[PDB]
Amino acid sequence: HHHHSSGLVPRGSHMSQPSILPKPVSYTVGSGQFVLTKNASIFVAGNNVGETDELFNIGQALAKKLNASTGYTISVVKSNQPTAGSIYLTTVGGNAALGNEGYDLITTSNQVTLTANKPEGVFRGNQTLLQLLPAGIEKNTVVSGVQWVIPHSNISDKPEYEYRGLMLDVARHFFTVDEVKRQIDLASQYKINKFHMHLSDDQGWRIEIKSWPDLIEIGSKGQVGGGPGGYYTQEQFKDIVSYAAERYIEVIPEIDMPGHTNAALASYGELNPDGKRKAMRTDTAVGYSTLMPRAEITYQFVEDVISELAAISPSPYIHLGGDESNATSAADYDYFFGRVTAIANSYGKKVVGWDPSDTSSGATSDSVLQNWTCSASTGTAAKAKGMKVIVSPANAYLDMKYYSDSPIGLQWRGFVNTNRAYNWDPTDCIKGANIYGVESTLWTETFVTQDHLDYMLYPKLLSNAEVGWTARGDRNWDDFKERLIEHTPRLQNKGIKFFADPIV
Ligand SMILES: CC(=O)N[C@H]1CN[C@H](CO)[C@@H](O)[C@@H]1O
Repeated sequence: HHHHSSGLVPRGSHMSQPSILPKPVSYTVGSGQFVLTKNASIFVAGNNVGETDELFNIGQALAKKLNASTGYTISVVKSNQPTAGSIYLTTVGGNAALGNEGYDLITTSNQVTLTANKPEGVFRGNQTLLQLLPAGIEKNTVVSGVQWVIPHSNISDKPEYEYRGLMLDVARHFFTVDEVKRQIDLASQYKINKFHMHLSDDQGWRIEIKSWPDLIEIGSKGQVGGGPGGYYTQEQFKDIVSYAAERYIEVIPEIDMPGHTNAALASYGELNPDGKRKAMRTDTAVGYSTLMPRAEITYQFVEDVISELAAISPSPYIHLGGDESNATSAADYDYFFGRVTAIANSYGKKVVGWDPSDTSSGATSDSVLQNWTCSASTGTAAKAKGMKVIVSPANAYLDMKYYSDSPIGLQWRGFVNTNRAYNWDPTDCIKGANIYGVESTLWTETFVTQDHLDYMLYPKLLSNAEVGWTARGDRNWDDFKERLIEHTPRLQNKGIKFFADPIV
């Protein structure tokens, strides 16, 4: 048999017809079609009144999206007696084998029925439902001249990995609450279920800490390239968490330590050996900053930050970073990371950290390794300790240029086009581990505007999203590429300023 890899498309990027991404476990089409009309209602029914109330909220979220493009005023009804022309969302009789996020979605001429085990699975299934309707449905304004049809069809679905995440770096360049909510919303449509906020680095500190107010008054006032920076108040952070929760997305906040800490060091002189504030940094250098690993003030600082952040962050996890601590000795790093893990645990939070944080003698089997290095030896400690691993290989570093000539992006992991972002498996990155899942990382050294974020995340994130959701055996670039071409109008309709990748 003959095989080949993909080259660029001759003559440039290519960028009744559902466009489901990520690819579901099964999808069949039959004769006939459902028509969504102005008289449609969404019916919801759970196993008890509390569950029905949760489904009702999901129902309203769906109604809002459908109403924006159809111009209809679809409303939601708590009833298990859907009428012809209805969408029906239920958790009664879910197939347990599909787990918390899985669902069946069956469309007949008279009814759309989504059957899940949990409300979460109804929400994920609703992302597929939107992709079954014609392109145009994802517009934010009313679309005329499109019949709102869904083919008779049968879908069953569940994720391969539990953790399918996106990290946004808001330290290198700041992004507004609205901008962050938008990226969370867009990602949710592709079944991304985790959002990691990189809230602090050398160039800025982005979260209000009431006990150390100069973290904002001094530490938030810049970014890479000398823009004004910005920050989130605790109320704003809680708002982001709530917005994510409506999409069944867990928010994991990161305070990077002991490295990548210049903004803290520029805010409080007492965090430095000479007692003087560091000058703020607006360059892109890394590795030079460190907290004082053998001073008690360091641990008081970390405890105050963790106390305040834990109080406003419902996720059981806090990310404490641990990358590029090149101004911290191996011995001091081991000690520091163990000490801060104990603090986090005392506030009821489990610790996530970048490699090599798993090597800390203070780690527990409840700590999580975010494996970014993905070398043969990375996560040896994590594996021995039974720690879950989140993988972020080069293929998930979405801030890499698509190509040599990309106008934005970095290139220290090489180039990552839409094909490279697809053609990998988490088991490539680390062997013999408990792989919790995947996280796409969008560092922002070179991204200033929302358009920059869109360009780099779309279509790259779609590739990563499918790697997290769809089983390896059902992933195939030639298949995905053609599906992505079909999906393009939907990206346009969402107002995503995507890159028309010439490999698609
Ligand atoms: C975990 C991680 O990726 N840390 C840094 C790696 N080096 C990159 C280029 O300097 C930085 O963007 C990341 O912050």
